[PDB]
Amino acid sequence: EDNKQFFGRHRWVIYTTEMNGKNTFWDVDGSMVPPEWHRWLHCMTDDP
Amino acid sequence: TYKYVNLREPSMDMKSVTDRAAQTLLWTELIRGLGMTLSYLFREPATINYPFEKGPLSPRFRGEHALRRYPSGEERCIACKLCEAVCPAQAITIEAEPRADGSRRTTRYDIDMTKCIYCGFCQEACPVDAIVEGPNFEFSTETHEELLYNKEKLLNNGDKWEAEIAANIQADYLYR
Amino acid sequence: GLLKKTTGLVGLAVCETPHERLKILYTKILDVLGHIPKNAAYRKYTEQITNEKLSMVKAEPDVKKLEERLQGGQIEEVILQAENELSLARKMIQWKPWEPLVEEPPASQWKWPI
Amino acid sequence: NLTLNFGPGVLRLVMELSGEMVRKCDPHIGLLHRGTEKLIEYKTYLQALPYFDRLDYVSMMCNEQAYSLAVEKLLNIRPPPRAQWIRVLFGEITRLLNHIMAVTTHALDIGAMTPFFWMFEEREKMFEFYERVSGARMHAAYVRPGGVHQDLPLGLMDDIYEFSKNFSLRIDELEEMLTNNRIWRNRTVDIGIVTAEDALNYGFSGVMLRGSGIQWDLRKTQPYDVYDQVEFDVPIGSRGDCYDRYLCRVEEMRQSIRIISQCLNKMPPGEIKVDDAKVSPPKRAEMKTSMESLIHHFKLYTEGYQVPPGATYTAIEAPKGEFGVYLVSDGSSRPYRCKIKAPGFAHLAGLDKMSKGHMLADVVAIIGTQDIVFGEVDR
Amino acid sequence: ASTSVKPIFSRDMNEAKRRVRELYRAWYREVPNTVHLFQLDISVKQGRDKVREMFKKNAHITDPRVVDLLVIKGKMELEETIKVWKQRTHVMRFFHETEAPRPKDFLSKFYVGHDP
Amino acid sequence: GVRTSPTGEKVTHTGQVYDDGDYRKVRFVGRQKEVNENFAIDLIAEQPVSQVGSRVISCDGGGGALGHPRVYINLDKETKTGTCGYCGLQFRQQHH
Amino acid sequence: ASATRFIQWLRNWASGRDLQAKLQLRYQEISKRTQPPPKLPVGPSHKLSNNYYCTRDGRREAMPPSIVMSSQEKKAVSPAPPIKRWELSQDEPYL
Amino acid sequence: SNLIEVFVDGQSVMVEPGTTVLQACEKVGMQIPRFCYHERLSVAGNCRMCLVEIEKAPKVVAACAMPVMKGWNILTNSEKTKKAREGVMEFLLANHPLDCPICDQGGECDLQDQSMMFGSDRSRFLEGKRAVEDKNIGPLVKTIMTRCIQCTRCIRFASEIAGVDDLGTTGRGNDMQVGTYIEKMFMSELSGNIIDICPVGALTSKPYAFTARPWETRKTESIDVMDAVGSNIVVSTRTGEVMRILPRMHEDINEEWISDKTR
Amino acid sequence: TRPTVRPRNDVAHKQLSAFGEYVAEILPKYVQQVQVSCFNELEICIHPDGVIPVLTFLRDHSNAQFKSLADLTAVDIPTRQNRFEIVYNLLSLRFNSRIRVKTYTDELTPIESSVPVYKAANWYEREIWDMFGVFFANHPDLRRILTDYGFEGHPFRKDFPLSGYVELRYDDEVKRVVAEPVELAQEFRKFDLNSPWEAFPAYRQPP
Amino acid sequence: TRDTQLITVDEKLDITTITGVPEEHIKTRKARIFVPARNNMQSGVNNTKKWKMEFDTRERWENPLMGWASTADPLSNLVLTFSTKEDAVAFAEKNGWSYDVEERKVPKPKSKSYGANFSWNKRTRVSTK
Ligand SMILES: CCCCCCCCCCCCCCCCCC(=O)OC[C@H](COP(=O)([O-])OCC[N+](C)(C)C)OC(=O)CCCCCCCCCCCCCCCCC
Ligand code: SF4
Ligand code: SF4
Ligand code: SF4
Ligand code: SF4
Ligand code: FES
Ligand SMILES: [K+]
Ligand SMILES: [Zn+2]
Repeated sequence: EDNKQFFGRHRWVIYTTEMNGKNTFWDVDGSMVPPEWHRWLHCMTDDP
Repeated sequence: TYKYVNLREPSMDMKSVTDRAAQTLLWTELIRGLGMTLSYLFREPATINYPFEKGPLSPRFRGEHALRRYPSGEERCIACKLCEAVCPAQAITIEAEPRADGSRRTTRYDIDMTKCIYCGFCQEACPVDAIVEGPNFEFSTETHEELLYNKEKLLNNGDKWEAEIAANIQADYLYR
Repeated sequence: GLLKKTTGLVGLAVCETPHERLKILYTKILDVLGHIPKNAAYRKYTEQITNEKLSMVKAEPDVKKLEERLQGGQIEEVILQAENELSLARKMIQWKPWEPLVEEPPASQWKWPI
Repeated sequence: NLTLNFGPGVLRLVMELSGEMVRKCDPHIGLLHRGTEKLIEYKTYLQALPYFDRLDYVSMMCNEQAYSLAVEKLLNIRPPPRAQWIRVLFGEITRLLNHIMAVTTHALDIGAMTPFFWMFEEREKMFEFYERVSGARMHAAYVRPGGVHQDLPLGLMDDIYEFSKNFSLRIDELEEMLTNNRIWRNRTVDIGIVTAEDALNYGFSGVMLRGSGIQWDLRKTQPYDVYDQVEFDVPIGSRGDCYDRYLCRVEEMRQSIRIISQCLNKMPPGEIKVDDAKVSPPKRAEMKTSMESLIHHFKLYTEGYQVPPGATYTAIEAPKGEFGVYLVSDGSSRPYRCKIKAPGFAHLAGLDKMSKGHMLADVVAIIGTQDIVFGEVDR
Repeated sequence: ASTSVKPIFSRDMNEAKRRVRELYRAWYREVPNTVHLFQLDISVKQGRDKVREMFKKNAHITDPRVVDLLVIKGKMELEETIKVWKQRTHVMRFFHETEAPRPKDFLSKFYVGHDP
Repeated sequence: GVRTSPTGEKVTHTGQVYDDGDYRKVRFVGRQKEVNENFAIDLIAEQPVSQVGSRVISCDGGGGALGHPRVYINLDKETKTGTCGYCGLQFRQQHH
Repeated sequence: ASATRFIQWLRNWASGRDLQAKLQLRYQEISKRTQPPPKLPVGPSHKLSNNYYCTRDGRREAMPPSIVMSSQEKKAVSPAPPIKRWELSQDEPYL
Repeated sequence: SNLIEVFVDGQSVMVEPGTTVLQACEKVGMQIPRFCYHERLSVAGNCRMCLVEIEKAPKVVAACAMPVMKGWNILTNSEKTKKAREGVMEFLLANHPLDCPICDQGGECDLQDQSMMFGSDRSRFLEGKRAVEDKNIGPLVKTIMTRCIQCTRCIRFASEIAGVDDLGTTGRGNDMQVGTYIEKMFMSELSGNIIDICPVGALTSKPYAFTARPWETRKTESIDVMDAVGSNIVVSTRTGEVMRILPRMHEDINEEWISDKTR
Repeated sequence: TRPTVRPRNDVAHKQLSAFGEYVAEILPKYVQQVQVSCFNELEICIHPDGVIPVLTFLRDHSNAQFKSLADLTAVDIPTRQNRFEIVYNLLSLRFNSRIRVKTYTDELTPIESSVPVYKAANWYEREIWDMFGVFFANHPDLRRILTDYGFEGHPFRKDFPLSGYVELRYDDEVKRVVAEPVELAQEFRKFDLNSPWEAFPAYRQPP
Repeated sequence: TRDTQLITVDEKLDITTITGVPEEHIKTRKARIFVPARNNMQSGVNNTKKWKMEFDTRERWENPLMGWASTADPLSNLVLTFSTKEDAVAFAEKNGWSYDVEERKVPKPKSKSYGANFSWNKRTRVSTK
């Protein structure tokens, strides 16, 4: 997080390079965010 | 009360006529339009870095469907078919029968996600918070058949998004 | 007083002699209504309102003050409505909509709900 | 002459051109005819509500409001004061959404692309107000016969204030690009002139009437909800051309901000749907504890409420013009007939007249100035 | 009284039949243009056979008002074809080139299903 | 619980499984059959019976307004346990 | 908001306006995404007495249309009084 | 000749002596609310939902049981009549369980539909509800007796039509219970008909349990062929399947009853 | 006043009743029934021959000035001999009022086109012909407006099936979009929602 | 009184050719004109007021993919409402359909006497209340 950035860019996720056996170094996808962080990353809450 | 948008008489003194002549010949008001786009070039763009950044949503967002459970693991749905009656698109198909233990449970629960208009009437109608629209909006498929959900898919979504579906319901049920 | 520069409405030109045009049109309307039978309700009502507007044209020479009496918008809109009234009177003589009802409807034509 | 087939909402123009001039314009519609009016006859009054979000899909909550006003009239019930203020609040936010689309896509069609991107960063912020109240960015289904679905979430009115505090500056940036631009003026001034009497006889409404000097606006002549408790001015054109209608829409955006500034200060407390469980569903916390509330929740969502037999024509001042529904009730839970009067249906029918003696490139300007969306024309 | 009905265009079958023949001539003259303009693979003989079949379907009508509507609809159908409002798909919908022949006899209908 | 028929295909909580000679099994070739491994009939049987000291008890599924409509369960019969019609929780009277 | 002072002047001059006071990008001045729970009010019909439904039943007060004339001297009238002429706005009569 | 003239909302109607207020209202097309009255059972007059005002009469009368006297004006829509119904509907729903979603009668319940039309729209009952024990009367009729509204339709049917005096009322006051007292199966060839006459979900069809909702079934009117009586039935289908069989009225053949084999 | 009941405007109900009699006296030859609803809407029911006279009177008369055709549509009621019902909604800007004019027709009887009175009726009548099959005489250009080219039938009639009789499809053999008889992988489920208990006694019909 | 020329047509009204219905669904269909039977689960009689016209049920099969209920009958859901029996037959005849008409079944009036429950010498006496 970086709260000096304008709303919408103040939270971001750097995806993992491997998930469930799939090489995600280049092939990142928005559906790789687990539900617990999916609520925080979309600003549905302020509590990580 | 009304106002006129384009009811004006331009002044006809030589000072004003020469101003309009200067504008016609020196392109003054066109260059003024170049200064408005030059300013934007030196502003911060509003673009976000998707998929690493995501657009803000609220707890009320209506996304992918899911069937929920009680904390014990029992299904919340008791096959009342209210969601099937209210569904404006007729996207819900339900069949039920007494379960081996005698409970009122569904044997078929399909949502045709290609008839559905993602309206939320099914979760309003449900009296036990069984059928909800979750926060996921990133479930596009490569085939039309993957979007005809049955009870197994919907129960898998619920067990997959309960951690986040429960939190959203906790943040909005007082408005309902 | 001073002639208006524009009527505000597009395509509705300014009339420089509103009083003269109105007395001509109201008098023409009353002449045409003379061909309608006396018992006709269109004649009795149309004359009643035509005379009131004519009686107000021959009572106030101020155009801005005549509009406040007629309550029909700008004086150019009153003239246009006078022309429309005249065009209707000529058309009503052909139609003769004071005769009895041409035909009553079927038994349940206007019953709702069915 | 030369007969051409322009087109691929999606429209088909069968034009007859004598060189550069247009001799007759023959719009062919129905490319987006979906049988909405026939489908509504198989739905309950609640089930038919999402259909109106999808007629004029740039002014979603104004379509919902017109239908709700019609059903509320046949029901003979009255929404509570807070719901009415919410409807006016989001009716004027919806007017901004539509006028941005109308002005900026109009400019985009005639080659001015930049303002579209500026003002769609404000639409993206107004779509967040839609999403925070209803959960859907566009097709909220938030306005319903009886009031609104849910109450405003806490803090939404502060964010509406922050947005409206800066929107005037965004309109000025738009005007700095178009209003005094000589290229923009040459494409709109003296284009598509409509006289006041032709405008009325051809069934026009909205800025089509007001661009030609006709002083008419249903928010002031036939007020609905609480529009009679808000102060605003109705812009009036003088030339009756595309440029005057462009100014009317831009000034109407400023008057919406003026109204929105009052709905935020005059918002009352209370409930947000009629306290009558035979029309509006009970609260969920009482549907789970009271027998009467459970029966009414069960019936309102399965059968729906019955509307007394009758027929009404209800109209509102939608962003695109007079939007109205002729709604017929037979006493059952489902409408017998629902004719939708779309303002763009009469405007488009007048394209042939408005395009007389104009170049082929002026037809694009004329269609843009009528603000046509073919969801409501075709239905 | 009861049988008094306002007409559309014709006052009796003789007047109605005149319009039918005029429409038939208009269609007959048009088929060659439709085949060439739409690049249809049918022949002019097939097209004119289809026009004849359409006219012969409504040869049992004895109500002038019903005939006037048939002619009014036919004129509209001709207009859509002459002005090329229709496309090659709309013209080829009179021939049903993709529907397998439905059985006509009792035994053939008995095997496939229950529809009579 | 989850069990497999004599062809390798899992059986759903509704008892659904394709017969050995059903052509509809071809849809799972190169793919998978989606089955929820959290059979609810089994999980609800793991909940201990609640021992309450009154003839009539109420259940709302837990959570107040986040549960299910409040029902009242009679406990007079001493041969069976009063079960909730919505959530399946069982209740018993304290030895009388 | 991260623009250097030189760039702020350049953008402000080119647009002829003070943009830094009205930015189109939202910052901390927005509402917190987690808010305290509400307690919404209840309508006028939440009463335990003097609240019979027959005294507030809107649907049951609607009546069938009144027939003013069915097929099965007097001053003329109009549908309503003529609309009163609008006044110019004193906020801004001319744009 | 011997008819007498009465008034329903002021409209004159000629009725025979002994005609009830409820039957006089039928002739003018008005159906008085009801839970305990059935035109093929004896009159009981216990649910009190049929209370109607008679002009000049201080006290509301039970339409189902009160014979209509000459010159009476029946006010089926006055405030006193409307308040009488809301009061009875309020009592009738006080102890009733919130079982509509899990109740097989939902969507075709005479307690739901007369709460929507003649009752109030909200509750003011702040106490705890009453729950009752479930009887087991056979493999056809499922009994969830917390839903019973003590209307005694099943008692009068089992006694007067099926000729089986096995159902009755045990207890007294708010604890009055309908049942067999002892553990007894109600197995008569007409037993399944208590499912229909019961206006609530207390008596439902065990074979049909949980399988459908009434609004989604398509109704096909047919003839029973299980015997030679030729009873008229309604075949309820849904999505190409036969869901249940209901009786269809025919005064000259079967009235509104069918045998258990037909059902 | 009850917070949940729509308030009644008795002043406007009296004005609209008075003007209804006004129209019923000036045009006796056509007006068949005049009525005013509880929400203050005025309906003038006319014989179909009186379309041009009545509409012209309402447009041109000085006490009418109904210069805007808000809408023009039809209703299909199969139980009537004249199943179709043509409804004209007119708006007066002078008197800030609205009036509704209703007539009737059947499948074979034409109705005189009102394009001469209101030029807005051009497309509104092409839609009535396209969706209901009513024919309008002397219409400058009458033809389908909403339905597909060559589409057979009139969809908005009450006896026309909701899903129609044909559906489109692309066929690779003939390399074009074809039309075939409609088959549905899931049939539109029909719900019988009407309650068997009367809801509105005020609208009860005599037996 | 109508100042418009009329004509005389002596033939029965028949619109089968100007409705767009495929011939399969005119000749082979059997309309059923009836007053719906009261739903026996309820005592209300407000659904037994109007005449209805339904058509003959045809095949519904199972969608191979989902098991849904497919149909090839475009008239499967068509139900028309009519105020009287004659209005219903008039509408079926002019559309060329073949119909069966079932006469209305009104429940005959009955003699209800609450005093018969306490008869001195008759079997109408009830053993319980
Ligand atoms: C004593 C010494 C005497 C010596 C001679 C003195 C000369 C005095 C000055 C001469 C007059 C000045 C002539 C200027 C050119 C005239 C232009 C003109 O015709 O305007 C009228 C035209 C027409 O104007 P109009 O549309 O209003 O119509 C005018 C005529 N009526 C109204 C009758 C139809 O305007 C335009 O040229 C349109 C401009 C479109 C271009 C848009 C892009 C502009 C972006 C700015 C680019 C800047 C370019 C810089 C390039 C630098 C390259 C190194
Ligand atoms: S969101 Fe709406 S359309 Fe989708 S399943 Fe739920 S009720 Fe049906
Ligand atoms: S999801 Fe909810 S509304 Fe739908 S059948 Fe299950 S319990 Fe009823
Ligand atoms: S009997 Fe009727 S009111 Fe009672 S739970 Fe069942 S459906 Fe609901
Ligand atoms: S079980 Fe049913 S029929 Fe018997 S008394 Fe109770 S409610 Fe009446
Ligand atoms: S119906 Fe009369 S008291 Fe029960
Ligand atoms: K029952
Ligand atoms: Zn529970």
